[PDB]
Amino acid sequence: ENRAQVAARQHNRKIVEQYMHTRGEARLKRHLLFTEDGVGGLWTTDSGQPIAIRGREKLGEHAVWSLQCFPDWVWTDIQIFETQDPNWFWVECRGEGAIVFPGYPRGQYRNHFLHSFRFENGLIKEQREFMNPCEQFRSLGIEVPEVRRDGLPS
Amino acid sequence: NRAQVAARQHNRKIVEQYMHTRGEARLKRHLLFTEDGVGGLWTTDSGQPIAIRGREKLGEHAVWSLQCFPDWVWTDIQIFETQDPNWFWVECRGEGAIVFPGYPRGQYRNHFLHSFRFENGLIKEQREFMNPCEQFRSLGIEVPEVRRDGLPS
Ligand SMILES: CC(C)c1cccc(C(=O)c2c(-c3ccc(O)cc3)sc3cc(O)ccc23)c1
Repeated sequence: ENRAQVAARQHNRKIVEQYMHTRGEARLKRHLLFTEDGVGGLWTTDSGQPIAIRGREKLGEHAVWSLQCFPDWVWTDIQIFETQDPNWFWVECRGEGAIVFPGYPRGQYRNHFLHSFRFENGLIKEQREFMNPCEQFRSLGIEVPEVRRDGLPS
Repeated sequence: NRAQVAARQHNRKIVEQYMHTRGEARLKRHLLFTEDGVGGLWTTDSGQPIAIRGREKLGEHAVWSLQCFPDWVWTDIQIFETQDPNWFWVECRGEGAIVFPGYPRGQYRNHFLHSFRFENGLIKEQREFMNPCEQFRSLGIEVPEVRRDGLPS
């Protein structure tokens, strides 16, 4: 039981590393790090509902859009956290690059990310991205809501 | 290695204590921190953390916290140990009334990630990450809609 958990964690960590270092045209094949039914996407959206991309096929299709709209994206300051679950990892990192959304001026997008990676039989079953949507608003020139702080201790 | 398994199990108990601190006990949650410990919210409208530095300042802030989030509870608490015996992550939900100065009383629910870093068996740094748009909604603040034209479905 202990030897099986150690084996899984060691392999899964390599996948997380590979995912976090996937850039450029290699992003078009990042979906191959997922199970056939694997899920990825963005869990912190302005609507409050995740943008959940379900299945390898849809993940591969999403990658075309991702490379179009974030053409030079890099993850930086990557800190990988193993957990007591050999099939569950967290990653804290930064991300930055151009944001190219039709209808908006080209922007420079920087954000602070937490990634959740859950594994099944050596591949990613569920990837979830958590960031601050306000920094994406900023990158697109969208006015950011403000919480008035006058009444708050400072 | 012995210090490590022991530090981790000790710190896990602190994380459990923190996440289950409710009601008037929130007035003493700051005692779980180092004297110079930091706690705060890392996901805000400014893009910068709003942090409270110092155990005693954290205790003073608890008064405001109990006023503005009077019935707050963390639920669906998932505690993650890591390879660093002094670093924990928690995934959870949180909800309760929100009574924010200058805004109508509301109900606030969010999804949270907490980071806990330990020093000498007390919390040196607590950081919470959530989606600020859900807090905006709870306060009646309009949230803009990002158009992702062509996003595959
Ligand atoms: C002070 C930090 C640690 C904190 C703790 C709990 C809730 C909040 C919070 O809810 C927000 C603000 C705030 C600032 C100073 C205070 O003394 C009390 C609260 S300002 C703000 C702006 C946002 O966009 C989202 C949340 C908050 C902060």
